[PDB]
Amino acid sequence: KKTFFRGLESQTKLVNGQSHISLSKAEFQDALEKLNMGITDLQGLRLYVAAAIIESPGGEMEEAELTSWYFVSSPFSLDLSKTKRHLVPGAPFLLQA
Amino acid sequence: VQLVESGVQAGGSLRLSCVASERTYMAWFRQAPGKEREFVAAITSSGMMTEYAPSVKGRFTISRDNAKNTVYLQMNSLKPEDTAVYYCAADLRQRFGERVTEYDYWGQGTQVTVSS
Amino acid sequence: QEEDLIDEDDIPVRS
Amino acid sequence: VQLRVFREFHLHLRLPMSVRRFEQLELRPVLYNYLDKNLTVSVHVSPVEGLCLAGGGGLAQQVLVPAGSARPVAFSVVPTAAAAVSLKVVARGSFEF
Amino acid sequence: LQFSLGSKINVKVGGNSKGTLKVLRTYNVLDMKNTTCQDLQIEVTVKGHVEYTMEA
Amino acid sequence: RVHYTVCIWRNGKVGLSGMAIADVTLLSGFHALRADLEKLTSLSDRYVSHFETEGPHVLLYFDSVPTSRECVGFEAVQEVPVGLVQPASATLYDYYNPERRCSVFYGAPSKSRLLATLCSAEVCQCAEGKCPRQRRALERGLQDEDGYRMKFACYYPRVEYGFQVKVLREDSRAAFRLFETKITQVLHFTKDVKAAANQMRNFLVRASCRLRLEPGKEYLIMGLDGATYDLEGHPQYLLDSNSWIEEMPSERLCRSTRQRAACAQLNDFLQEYGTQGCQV
Amino acid sequence: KIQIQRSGHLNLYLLLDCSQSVSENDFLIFKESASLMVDRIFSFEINVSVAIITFASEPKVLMSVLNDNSRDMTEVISSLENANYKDHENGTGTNTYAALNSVYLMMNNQMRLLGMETMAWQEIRHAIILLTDGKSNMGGSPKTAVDHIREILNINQKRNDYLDIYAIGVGKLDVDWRELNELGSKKDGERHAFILQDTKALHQVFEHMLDVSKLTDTICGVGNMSANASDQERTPWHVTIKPKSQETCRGALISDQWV
Ligand SMILES: *[C@@H]1O[C@H](CO)[C@@H](O)[C@H](O)[C@H]1NC(C)=O
Ligand SMILES: *[C@@H]1O[C@H](CO)[C@@H](O)[C@H](O)[C@H]1NC(C)=O
Ligand SMILES: *[C@@H]1O[C@H](CO)[C@@H](O)[C@H](O)[C@H]1NC(C)=O
Ligand SMILES: *[C@@H]1O[C@H](CO)[C@@H](O)[C@H](O)[C@H]1NC(C)=O
Ligand SMILES: *[C@@H]1O[C@H](CO)[C@@H](O)[C@H](O)[C@H]1NC(C)=O
Ligand SMILES: *[C@@H]1O[C@H](CO)[C@@H](O)[C@H](O)[C@H]1NC(C)=O
Ligand SMILES: [Mg+2]
Repeated sequence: KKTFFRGLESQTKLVNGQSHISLSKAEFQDALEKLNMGITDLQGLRLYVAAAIIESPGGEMEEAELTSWYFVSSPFSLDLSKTKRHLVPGAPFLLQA
Repeated sequence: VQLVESGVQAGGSLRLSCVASERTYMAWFRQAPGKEREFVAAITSSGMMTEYAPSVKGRFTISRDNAKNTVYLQMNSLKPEDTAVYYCAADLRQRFGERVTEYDYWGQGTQVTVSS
Repeated sequence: QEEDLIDEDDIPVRS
Repeated sequence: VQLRVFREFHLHLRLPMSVRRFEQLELRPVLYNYLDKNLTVSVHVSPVEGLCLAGGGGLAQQVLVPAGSARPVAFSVVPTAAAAVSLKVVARGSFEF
Repeated sequence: LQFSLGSKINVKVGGNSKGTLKVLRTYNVLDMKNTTCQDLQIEVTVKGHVEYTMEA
Repeated sequence: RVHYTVCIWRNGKVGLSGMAIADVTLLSGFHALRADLEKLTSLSDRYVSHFETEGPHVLLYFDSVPTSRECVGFEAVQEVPVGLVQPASATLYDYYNPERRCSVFYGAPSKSRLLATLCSAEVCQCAEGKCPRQRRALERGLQDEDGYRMKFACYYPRVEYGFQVKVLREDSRAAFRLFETKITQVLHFTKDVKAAANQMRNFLVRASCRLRLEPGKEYLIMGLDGATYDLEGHPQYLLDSNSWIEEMPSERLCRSTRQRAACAQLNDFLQEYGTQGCQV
Repeated sequence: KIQIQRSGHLNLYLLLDCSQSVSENDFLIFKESASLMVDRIFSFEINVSVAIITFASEPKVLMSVLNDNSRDMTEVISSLENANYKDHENGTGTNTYAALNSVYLMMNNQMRLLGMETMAWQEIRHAIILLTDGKSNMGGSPKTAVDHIREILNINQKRNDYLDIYAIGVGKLDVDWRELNELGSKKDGERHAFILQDTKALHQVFEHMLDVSKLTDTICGVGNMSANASDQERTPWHVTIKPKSQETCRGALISDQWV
């Protein structure tokens, strides 16, 4: 399900096909408190970004999506599949990750 | 955004000036006693194009100054039935040719009389 | 204003 | 392997996939110019049976394109054929290049 | 499977199993769609003088 | 040198409410003044939250969409003369939903927002060109006794229908002047099975077209067939280029020496073509 | 395109413009082209019925497919050479509508003779070829007759292959290109209107006018008569034999399994 913001909409002019957009922490906190969700409730929520670039003077436009952007409490992922179960006594146990 | 205006035998020439704080497209309106107010002419912000009332075609001309932020309106060949209070007013949306009265912050105007 | 004649004997069309 | 084909100077068209007969059409041939000198060329649609050209014939339009820019020319041609009609546009260039 | 039958059709089903058969017919109808915008409406008027080349 | 005024309103109470983006496109060879748009943007009571301009194409981003008539205008300058006359385009997209757009057309200040078409029926046709031949060969010096009328009719540039028609009245519908009139004699036809004398035929010409046709006079009409038909069944015919129009002279206007043996030749042509028709 | 196949029966209806605008030598060129045209089809040995009609102001049915001689090569060519340029002396105009209407009356009589629901009318695919300058000037617009012949054969997307119409101008003729387009309406991407100078260009274009891939009865000696085609298509019997000696010799196919 999609739940959009209000007042966060940024319009910018492209320069050499590149444009940088950033949001301050203060405005993000204002958006969360206006929506009344709470910062602590971003355990698995995905930040949604939509692009509506229009090429002038052509007039045509297309969209883009950024669904794959999670809110996580750790910067790293751990894999524990390769390490073997069923330890053997008397031999050096090996851990793989 | 305030308007200040300042400044007679029939058939002569005359010069009324309206000065404004903001560079805008203020036009001119007239109101004779006992009747509703009507326009005479208008000009855009740049000042390179104008419009005139059908009764004053080819007789009155608007000019604007880039520096002093005012308008130059010349009234050569005055008409005896042209006596009224002349107003200077505008808006802030560049809605040129907005003939019906929805200009804001109308000026307080100057009475001018024409004697035959 | 500006105006000028233009030369076109043939131009490879794209289809 | 990427075999990038490019023409330094070209025109691009995007005909809408569906155009109802008898209904007004807006046709927008856009000029792309990556050259280094300002070009003053002509655009005209060839007179074709089954279509009402806005000018109703081979009537030329003049437009100057500055270097590294684009310049579109609007066209209003309402279709009058039965099933499909071929359309070709010509962007003829000046003596300078 | 496609077929070209423009009239009344016959069915001669045979088999112990039971199932659902549905038929789709596609054709054009008299259009009724409005040509005027319904939700948002934009109108633009241009005033002044425009210079044009030798025409008319 | 040309002033513009885009205007916007929203019906509302649909759920789509919000900001809108404008896609107004000027004519060919125009470009708006950056200073004017900047002045509109800089005001505290701002209506143009953001703008951008590259030649003809100008974008307008509106933060609030008024329900009633409340809009903004600006000015544009020309640098290249336009090579044709045609309406331009303008579109509005919902900011949160580009699909639900609204395309609108606008034309030159002295022109219409749609092209001149006569279709009004199952078949559709259009009427761009130069209407009035206004040819009177007898009163000028270009007439000849060679007999090129048959060449014009049946060889090049070829003509379909043949009628001599007496005008009743002059009428005007849309941008088209209608000539309600009565047929005098049928000369030739290709598809009009209902052709006969004392019938109703309608001839149409653009209002911009400066043709003069005085009602009450008998004119000769030759041209290409139409495809529009009248409201009462009779096919209607259109005046354009390649259309042959003439006013026949009278006896006092045929005895004279500057058209002697030429008016008679024209009458002989009319009779021959009405009887024999085209050849080869 | 004309489907050259064993299934079904073919009708070719060749319409000859005898208007005074077309000179006598141009009509002779038309007859020469017609001679090669009818020779090419009958070389495939398929069920084809050929009818020829000449028209200047009225249609003259020099041969009818209803007659059984329409399937005979000799009768058709004899009737082709029986045509005279002076047969239309009284009427020298251009009346294409009359010719198309004669074709329609022909078709109506044929379906009356054979039957509406009979397969003898179903299997048949009809092709009509116009050799004319196209400068029609009376009789009415031929496009209405073109539409008229469509419903009598029920022409739509599903029966597209059953009708083929072509308008080609051959010879030293002042050809009106616009007129040939309406009569020779384009189907898919295949052209139906052509302007050519001589019988040889028409020979090549008519080689591209045939779809001989449909039939497989594979009689010998059917090469390809187009320089456009590949060499193997020109000599389909040509085969390649390499023994152990590593040398290459050649051969000719004479049956499905004999070299
Ligand atoms: C193109 O036009 C611009 C307009 O300012 C001018 O500065 C520039 O030099 C022009 N370039 C050429 C190559 O003519
Ligand atoms: C479907 O057709 C086959 C053809 O061999 C026939 O034998 C069979 O009865 C039909 N199937 C059923 C389930 O009746
Ligand atoms: C087009 O929409 C407008 C506004 O809703 C309405 O007034 C007009 O009648 C509509 N046209 C048609 C044909 O429904
Ligand atoms: C043509 O049809 C007939 C039946 O009338 C048949 O005998 C013959 O084999 C068919 N094919 C030809 C002549 O190629
Ligand atoms: C065969 O190829 C030549 C050379 O490209 C070309 O002119 C011709 O149109 C092609 N087709 C025919 C039918 O000759
Ligand atoms: C011959 O070449 C033509 C080229 O148009 C093609 O249509 C036809 O199928 C070919 N036939 C054979 C037998 O190769
Ligand atoms: Mg002829």
